[PDB]
Amino acid sequence: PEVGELIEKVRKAHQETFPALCQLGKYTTQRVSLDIDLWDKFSELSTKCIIKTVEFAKQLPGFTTLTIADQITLLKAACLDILILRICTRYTPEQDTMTFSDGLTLNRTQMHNAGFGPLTDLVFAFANQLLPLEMDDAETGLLSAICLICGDRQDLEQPDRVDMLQEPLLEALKVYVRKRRPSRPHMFPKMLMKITDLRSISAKGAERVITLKMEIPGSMPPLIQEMLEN
Amino acid sequence: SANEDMPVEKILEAELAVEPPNDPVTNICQAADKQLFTLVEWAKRIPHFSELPLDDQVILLRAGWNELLIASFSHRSIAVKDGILLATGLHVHRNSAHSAGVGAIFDRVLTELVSKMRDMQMDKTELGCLRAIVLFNPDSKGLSNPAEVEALREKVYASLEAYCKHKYPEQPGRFAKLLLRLPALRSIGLKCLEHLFFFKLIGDTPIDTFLMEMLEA
Ligand SMILES: CC1(C)CC[C@H](c2cnc3ccccc3c2)c2cc(C(=O)Nc3ccc(C(=O)O)cc3)ccc21
Ligand SMILES: CCCCCCCC/C=C\CCCCCCCC(=O)O
Repeated sequence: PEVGELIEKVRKAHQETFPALCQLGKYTTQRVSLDIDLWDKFSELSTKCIIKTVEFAKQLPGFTTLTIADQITLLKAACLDILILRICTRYTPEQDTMTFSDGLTLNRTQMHNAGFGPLTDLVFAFANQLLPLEMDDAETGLLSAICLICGDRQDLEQPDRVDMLQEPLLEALKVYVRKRRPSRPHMFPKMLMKITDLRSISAKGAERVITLKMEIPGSMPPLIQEMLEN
Repeated sequence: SANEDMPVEKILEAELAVEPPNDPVTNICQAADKQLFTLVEWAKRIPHFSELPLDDQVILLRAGWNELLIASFSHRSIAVKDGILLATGLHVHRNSAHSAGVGAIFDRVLTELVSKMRDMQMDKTELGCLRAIVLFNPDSKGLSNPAEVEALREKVYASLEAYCKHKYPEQPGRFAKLLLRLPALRSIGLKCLEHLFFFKLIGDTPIDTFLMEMLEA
């Protein structure tokens, strides 16, 4: 019904701002502290993905109808959550690799040296833990949207209102996930509670980021605010 | 038959069982020691927890003790206005938390935990299930058979959602709304572990060793 429209909008929003692993032409290039060259390619894709994540957000029904400040607050806080979740749906367990939105495919050691560093095994374990879920575009998109429209975030001007935007998303995931997996409805809470593991990783991820803004001079300039200022 | 695998009623039995020098750090430490002395009593009354191997019992408890206590004193603080009701009965307020160096955690507990449980009127049964979900955490490292543990956790998912459909049919998305406290609970629980060096819980006794002696008791 009207939920299928929401599912289709969120799937389309995800598909346009993030192509699937299977439809993506791959290309390629020991553990060290940081490979500055991989970091440049990694940081250059992470920037593009941020922009695409903002595009994805503006495509979500009623996101842009928030206060432009709350919009900034939400994107600024779910930022890494979505990046980490997105790259983890590009994991290939045969090769133990991850594929970026331009086709770039790095293995575990390259992901490590690209900037993952001490967080490498956390992220890769999380990606493995996603494989049994067999998530598709709609489910990945919904989980992202649920992660973005979060009324828990502080400095929200209309926190109750974000909570209202999140509700139809939680319903959509519930029915969509369980329709595709009719004999095992536990997959829905199992998929939501991945957000819990995602926050943990992202939290340590924010540790990693400040370390790199200093060890790599002039890295990660702030850019969600101003793009969303326009 | 979801509620028969993981009985709601037996879970609330576990909650209702272990339900309860003056300065901030002392007040927090002594409130922690109290609830720590009775987790093993709580977990034992959780359906099928005791049927797990004893080394797995230790692991699950050492893995979620902080996050089980935070969940519990957050829901207890719904009564207090702009403060925390410790298990010892004391009211702790912002300044007192700043004195203890945990003002930011205090604020997050209030907005992300107490207020949310207050606004959605989370009852003690749902809190118990949420804590049971925290207890049956299959990622707990070193666990002998995690498949049994998240089979148990998924039984709590089944029971809790069944209970929510029953007691609150007009709120279909309420099961999810409850679960969304678990990321906040984890987020806050992580920050608290950063302050353990300042809060000597028990005679600096290893949390690990403490629970085991409670279990083999
Ligand atoms: C481990 C950690 C925290 C290190 C910092 C880094 C990051 C984050 N934000 C940036 C913003 C701008 C420039 C570089 C950045 C690097 C970051 C980013 C990610 C991530 O998924 N990035 C990422 C995700 C998807 C794509 C793509 O689809 O093409 C590209 C990059 C994962 C972990 C980390
Ligand atoms: C009032 C904010 C509380 C923040 C405490 C941070 C201290 C970190 C160390 C140990 C975590 C113990 C948390 C307190 C347990 C209280 C138990 C209770 O009263 O039910």
